[PDB]
Amino acid sequence: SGWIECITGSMFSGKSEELIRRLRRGIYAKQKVVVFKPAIVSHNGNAIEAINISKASEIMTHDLTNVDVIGIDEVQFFDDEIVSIVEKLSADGHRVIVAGLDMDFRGEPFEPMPKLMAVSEQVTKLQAVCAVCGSSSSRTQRLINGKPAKIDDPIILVGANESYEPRCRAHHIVAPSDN
Amino acid sequence: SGWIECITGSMFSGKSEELIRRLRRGIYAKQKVVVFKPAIVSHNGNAIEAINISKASEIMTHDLTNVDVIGIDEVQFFDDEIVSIVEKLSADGHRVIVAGLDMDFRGEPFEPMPKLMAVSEQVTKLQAVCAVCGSSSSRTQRLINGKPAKIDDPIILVGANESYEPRCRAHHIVAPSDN
Amino acid sequence: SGWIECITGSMFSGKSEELIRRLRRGIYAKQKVVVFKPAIVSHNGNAIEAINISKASEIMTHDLTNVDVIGIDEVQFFDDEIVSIVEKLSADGHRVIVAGLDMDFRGEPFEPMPKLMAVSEQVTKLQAVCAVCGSSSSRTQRLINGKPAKIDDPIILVGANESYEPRCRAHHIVAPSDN
Amino acid sequence: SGWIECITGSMFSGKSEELIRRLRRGIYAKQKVVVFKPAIVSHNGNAIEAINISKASEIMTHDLTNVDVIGIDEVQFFDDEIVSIVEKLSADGHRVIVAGLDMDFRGEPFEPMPKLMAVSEQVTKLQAVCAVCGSSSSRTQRLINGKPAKIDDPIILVGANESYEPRCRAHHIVAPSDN
Ligand SMILES: [Cl-]
Ligand SMILES: [Cl-]
Ligand SMILES: [Cl-]
Ligand SMILES: [Cl-]
Ligand SMILES: [Cl-]
Ligand SMILES: [Cl-]
Ligand SMILES: [Cl-]
Ligand SMILES: [Cl-]
Ligand SMILES: [Zn+2]
Ligand SMILES: [Zn+2]
Ligand SMILES: [Zn+2]
Ligand SMILES: [Zn+2]
Repeated sequence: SGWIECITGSMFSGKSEELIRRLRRGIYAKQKVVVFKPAIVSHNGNAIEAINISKASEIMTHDLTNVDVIGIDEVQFFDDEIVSIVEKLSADGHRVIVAGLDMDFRGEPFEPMPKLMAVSEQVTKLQAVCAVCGSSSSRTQRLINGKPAKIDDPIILVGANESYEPRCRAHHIVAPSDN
Repeated sequence: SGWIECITGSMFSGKSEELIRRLRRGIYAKQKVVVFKPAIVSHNGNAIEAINISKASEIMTHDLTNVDVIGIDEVQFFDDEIVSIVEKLSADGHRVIVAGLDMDFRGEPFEPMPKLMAVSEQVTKLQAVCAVCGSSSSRTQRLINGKPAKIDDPIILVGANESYEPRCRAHHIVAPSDN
Repeated sequence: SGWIECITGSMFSGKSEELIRRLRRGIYAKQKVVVFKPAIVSHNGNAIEAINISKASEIMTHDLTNVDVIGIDEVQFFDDEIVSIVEKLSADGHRVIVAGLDMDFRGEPFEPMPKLMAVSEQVTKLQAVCAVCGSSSSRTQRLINGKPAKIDDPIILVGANESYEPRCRAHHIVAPSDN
Repeated sequence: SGWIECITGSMFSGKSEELIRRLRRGIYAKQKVVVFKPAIVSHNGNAIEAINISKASEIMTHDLTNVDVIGIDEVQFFDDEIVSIVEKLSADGHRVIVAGLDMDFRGEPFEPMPKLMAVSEQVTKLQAVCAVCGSSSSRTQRLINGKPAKIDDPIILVGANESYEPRCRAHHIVAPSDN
């Protein structure tokens, strides 16, 4: 009765809008729907309940016994703990829809999406349009000073000129570490 | 260089939201994007130009020489004429995205989506959630007086109690003609 | 309980192999499966029954009361009659899988695939690889004397040097009529 | 120029047949194609070169400079080492198609498919048909003595009555460990 759907892809691939589109179908069928998003839409009075959380554990603190469809956006902000949470919810008969990043800016697998992709019934990898060539993009390009971020530049970075854009694998560049 | 993408499915399957999601990817790649819709969204100053039209012929009256991506929503409101228009635009190097109904309320193929599906590079049939059983829906149920519309009830209907909801083929009912 | 799945695309896109792959899943689940193909695979003793036919009408002459899954390959060799046949079979609780051409060599919609795409629950447009550039192909290129067939060359053609290959829309060429 | 396509799903979902179908499209476009499979199809004289291997490292020992398309079947028989091998081949301009199991019989993510799904441009999760209910399956059911394998039963098992069949999550059962 319950299953998991996984939506992934780079930044700017429309993951969040796709998650919302599928939750909206829940509303037209008069189902109860909620979405969880990291802390740090209605039709005929029935509405998507949105819920900000700091930790994946907060999900089970909510009463979900009457909820048909559970969304979870930006899953890369959580741990592999969210994997067992999502399996349990799907075994308790919920439709569960998770969205988040497949890779980080370096092109490295972004926990916990690998495992979610492996255990989910459905997987949809969305692609954006490369800011360079206009072909299908697959990667998130991080720029620091109009230049390709380095493999070892940290994610917390104070006062830096920082931008993100989608790129194809060919146009994606991770600059080498310094020494 | 140009191609066609077709988005179809019943009412309430999210066709319009999916068309917008794909056009938004155009904006993040700094492409120029427009959408046409029947008469009767920005990021960094670059915006989807929306354009209401009465007739498919109006499309060619617009200057489209710098437009990367052309959307066309609710194509069932137009004729098979839109087929050659969309082939020409795709041959002139545009990415073209059409959305509309696959079938009418009777379950009959809704012109001009059949031909567009046949000539398009990509086809995506979206499914909603059946208002009866909660399975994947495929059809638009028309109700008149809380009852299934008849195969021959007209679409223009004055003063009637009229509703639409998505249903699976099993729960979709077209009532017989009277005599 | 019954539905339709449509598999389409150009020649050489693997439609026939995809139809067989999906019918084989029927066998591993111990379902009874048949495939119809135009006239003019087992596992643990349970086998796909293959059936050659001249006319779509022959389908209803077969006893199908115990058949879970009905395949129909090369549907372009049949008429729009096959549309109501496939709707009836799906309404009688069968899973029905149709494969055939979306367009002919001219790029024109190939009856009866448009209507089938419109009324089917699922649609899968397969793409081959362009014999010229190696990108995703969408069209069937007909060659006569190492040259692009003409829009009006007939399909019955005696003694001619005739070849077919998949191409992208850009590399697909229909030569003009003579006068 | 190069990319990765990932084909996954349970046993009996047709992963191997889908991998072959996509490699065959390479042949019709006159591309050179090879497939690697664990040790322990032609058209107009141009043929898929099949190659049995014990170790993922053997792949780089082969001369691949003229190969357009590289297949790799049953990737669960290899290590995460195959991840960097597949990224390198895709960065050297090859189309790479990997197939293998998403989960093991226990429902646990099957290395190295998680990471491959995360770094691949395309992901296709195929589904079989549940041997119990006939709905879409997602899991591989292991049976020992007509009974559900236990979470801790090993995979090497001498003289046991052992069968596998695809099941939906609901009908999939992992029996508890003994003590
Ligand atoms: Cl990132
Ligand atoms: Cl999607
Ligand atoms: Cl309608
Ligand atoms: Cl989509
Ligand atoms: Cl043809
Ligand atoms: Cl497919
Ligand atoms: Cl296994
Ligand atoms: Cl596929
Ligand atoms: Zn690019
Ligand atoms: Zn229903
Ligand atoms: Zn081409
Ligand atoms: Zn089942």
